[PDB]
Amino acid sequence: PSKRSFIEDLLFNKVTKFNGLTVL
Amino acid sequence: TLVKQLSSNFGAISSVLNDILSRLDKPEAEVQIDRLITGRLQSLQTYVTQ
Amino acid sequence: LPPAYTNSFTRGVYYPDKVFRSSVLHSTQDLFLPFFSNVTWFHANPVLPFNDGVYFASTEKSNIIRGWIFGTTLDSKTQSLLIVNNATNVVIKVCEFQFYHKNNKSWMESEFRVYSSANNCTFEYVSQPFLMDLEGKQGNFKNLREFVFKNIDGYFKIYSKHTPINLVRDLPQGFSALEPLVDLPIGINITRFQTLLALSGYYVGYLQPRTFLLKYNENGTITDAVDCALDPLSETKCTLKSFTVEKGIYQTSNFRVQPTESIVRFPNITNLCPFGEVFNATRFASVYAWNRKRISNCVADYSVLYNSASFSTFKCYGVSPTKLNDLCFTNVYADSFVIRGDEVRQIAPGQTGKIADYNYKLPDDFTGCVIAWNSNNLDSKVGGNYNYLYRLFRKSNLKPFERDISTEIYQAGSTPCNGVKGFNCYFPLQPYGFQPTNGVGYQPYRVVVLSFELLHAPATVCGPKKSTNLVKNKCVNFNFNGLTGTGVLTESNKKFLPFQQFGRDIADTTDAVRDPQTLEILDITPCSFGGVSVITPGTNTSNQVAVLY
Amino acid sequence: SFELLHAPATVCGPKKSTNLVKNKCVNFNFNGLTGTGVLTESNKKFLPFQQFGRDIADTTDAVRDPQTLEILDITPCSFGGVSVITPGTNTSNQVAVLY
Ligand SMILES: CC(=O)N[C@@H]1[C@@H](O)[C@H](O)[C@@H](CO)O[C@H]1O
Ligand SMILES: CC(=O)N[C@@H]1[C@@H](O)[C@H](O)[C@@H](CO)O[C@H]1O
Ligand SMILES: CC(=O)N[C@@H]1[C@@H](O)[C@H](O)[C@@H](CO)O[C@H]1O
Ligand SMILES: CC(=O)N[C@@H]1[C@@H](O)[C@H](O)[C@@H](CO)O[C@H]1O
Ligand SMILES: CC(=O)N[C@@H]1[C@@H](O)[C@H](O)[C@@H](CO)O[C@H]1O
Ligand SMILES: CC(=O)N[C@@H]1[C@@H](O)[C@H](O)[C@@H](CO)O[C@H]1O
Ligand SMILES: CC(=O)N[C@@H]1[C@@H](O)[C@H](O)[C@@H](CO)O[C@H]1O
Ligand SMILES: CC(=O)N[C@@H]1[C@@H](O)[C@H](O)[C@@H](CO)O[C@H]1O
Ligand SMILES: CC(=O)N[C@@H]1[C@@H](O)[C@H](O)[C@@H](CO)O[C@H]1O
Ligand SMILES: CC(=O)N[C@@H]1[C@@H](O)[C@H](O)[C@@H](CO)O[C@H]1O
Repeated sequence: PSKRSFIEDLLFNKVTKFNGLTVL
Repeated sequence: TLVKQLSSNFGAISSVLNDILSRLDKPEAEVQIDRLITGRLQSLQTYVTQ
Repeated sequence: LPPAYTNSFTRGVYYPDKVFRSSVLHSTQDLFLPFFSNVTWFHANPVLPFNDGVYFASTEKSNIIRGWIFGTTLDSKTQSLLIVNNATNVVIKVCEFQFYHKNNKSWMESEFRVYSSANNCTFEYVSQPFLMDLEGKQGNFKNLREFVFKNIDGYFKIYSKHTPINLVRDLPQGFSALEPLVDLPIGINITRFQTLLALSGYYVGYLQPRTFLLKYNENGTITDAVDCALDPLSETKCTLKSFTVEKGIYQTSNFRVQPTESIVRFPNITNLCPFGEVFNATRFASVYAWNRKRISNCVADYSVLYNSASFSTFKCYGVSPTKLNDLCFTNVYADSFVIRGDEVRQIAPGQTGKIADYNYKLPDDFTGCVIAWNSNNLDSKVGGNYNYLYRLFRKSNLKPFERDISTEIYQAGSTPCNGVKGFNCYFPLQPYGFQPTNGVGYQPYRVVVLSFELLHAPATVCGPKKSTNLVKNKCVNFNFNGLTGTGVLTESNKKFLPFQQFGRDIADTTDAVRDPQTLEILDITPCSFGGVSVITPGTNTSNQVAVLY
Repeated sequence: SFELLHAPATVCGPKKSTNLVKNKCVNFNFNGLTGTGVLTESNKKFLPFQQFGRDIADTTDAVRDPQTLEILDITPCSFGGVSVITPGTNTSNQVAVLY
């Protein structure tokens, strides 16, 4: 229960402390 | 880049606001602080534009 | 007479200036009565405090409210402001009155029927009455007179409105802005407030620094307002410059955590700086061959030098004369020498002249201080001439902190040979213009130059500042040997090398600091700041909102 | 020590006043308030204490005259812009001008 098919998993695996800066 | 610019020291005696304020009196610090404000504002505007 | 409590709801708004504005929404910061402040009702002569300003309202007539007193503890030692409402006019006087608040006899004389004053002559103002009545019960029943009393800077301002209201033993609903009634440029100190009943009740509230959004109509009058500090919804209305907000989520503010307390840490240095050895040396070197002394591992009291008699000048560069006492330094040098006295300006970090160029030069940045004092005595002895002055270096602009005492020949270009005349031999000048106890430039101004290294290195010189303990695991305002900031101090569990004093991250900002007394390593984590947004269904649906941090 | 406020002047220099012109672009000075524009009857209901008015941009819109206490609107003089219409110099040297 996190899948994301086999090909999708490959895609996610391959691609890869602040002063006023945030991330939403 | 945006973060690194904070240490640039844009013509001021120090890149650290606290070091300016802890050393100089009001009428002197304001000048040094304004130099950093201009530089940091310009750096931030550059970031946003990009 | 007894108190009671209520709520202002909308009351206390007034025109902040003298500018006509119509069909606009204007945001202004001034002293206002918070929309829903707790207003104290009093039965109808108690003396209340006066803060930034006072809101006053009552439905009683002028035969009950005869005026007001504003000032400090009332006596002949201080001026008070007396505002009295008469049948036909208003009389306002400022003076060192002990009393002067009677003019109405009944039974109470213990603190009245006395007229002791000084040289009044201060804003003895007379005009039209502040309290106007209505045609009995042909009005709205009990006219509510609203007043705002401000004391800001050279002014005592009064705003008011009569606006008759429906009968109620409370503050009425609806919006009404007060207009300026009078503006008296009185230099008076007001800390207390008292009404004049000469004995039903009145309301008193207090103004606070607030930003209001004022809605003006086509006729230039204020018809509504929003208090920016009331709630997240009002904040949203104000940031959007609108009295109506559409369904959605808005970014209105920025969350902050305050440290509430500070931490100060220094090494246990019990030694004192050898300043006596420098300023009271009694033996000062010539500028030709100045004496360079170093100070370390001691406490530096600079106040004792700055805040001290017998100095002629004390000029600091890169640091304030009143702040250096709270700073840590490394390797402080004290250059001790004597000059002619008209050369004081020639030893500045950026000036030129025979001293700056040949005898003693400073860096262009030079963080430090140049201190000098008369000391005409002892040095400028009659018949005494002891101040070598370096004039000839062949080159110029010697070097910052370089001492050249080579005494070579200044070949004038006349010939590449040795000799005296036409060779300008002997680099220093022996004609010392001492002019014993006479003229100008007669060798006043013994000079001590304090050069400081404002480095990341362990402090060697600290000021007379007392340390505190550590708090840890809390947002605090810290100072470690001059290293200041705000954040949470925690055990770092980092393997610092034996010589390292602090650490930095990839951004090259302070990540951790070594404590100067325990030598433990603490991480510095910034306190939460996040941001604040407000979730609303829209003001045409409900006034309920949710807030996201 | 001077207070350079928008409030009614309490201290004035030894400067002589002139009459009003109205309905013309003029260079005006009202108690130190200066600018260039056309002064006209505002027909605005100023409150008894107001000295001048401003617009949404928070710029001077109208001024009260210190002697007559009448309210005058201040309308910026025309500035527009000027462009030149040409068929090309390889055709003719006649042009039209648009203001
Ligand atoms: C502005 C304000 O603080 N109002 C509160 C009110 O909400 C509360 O109900 C009452 C005590 O019951 O105390 C007042 O001070
Ligand atoms: C009815 C009334 O109070 N008249 C007052 C008088 O009491 C006061 O002494 C005097 C001071 O100038 O001013 C009058 O207007
Ligand atoms: C008690 C009292 O007010 N004494 C006043 C004093 O305040 C004032 O400063 C001085 C003239 O300068 O004349 C005295 O009579
Ligand atoms: C009773 C009292 O607080 N008096 C102070 C006065 O000492 C101070 O000098 C002045 C400000 O200049 O403010 C007044 O409120
Ligand atoms: C926005 C507004 O309230 N306009 C009214 C106007 O309709 C009325 O005619 C006039 C008095 O004649 O007073 C103005 O304040
Ligand atoms: C560091 C030092 O001792 N400075 C002395 C000062 O203590 C003394 O009070 C003063 C008298 O004029 O002369 C200074 O040189
Ligand atoms: C290494 C170190 O500084 N140890 C300090 C000591 O110098 C100081 O005297 C004492 C309190 O009196 O507290 C110790 O932690
Ligand atoms: C769904 C809804 O309530 N819409 C109202 C509309 O009925 C009202 O006439 C208008 C103001 O004139 O404001 C809108 O928000
Ligand atoms: C209210 C006002 O200022 N009226 C002025 C008057 O002061 C002046 O003396 C006169 C010319 O002499 O012109 C009037 O309009
Ligand atoms: C339509 C027309 O007149 N075109 C002319 C061309 O004949 C001339 O040779 C050239 C300059 O060499 O300039 C062009 O504008």
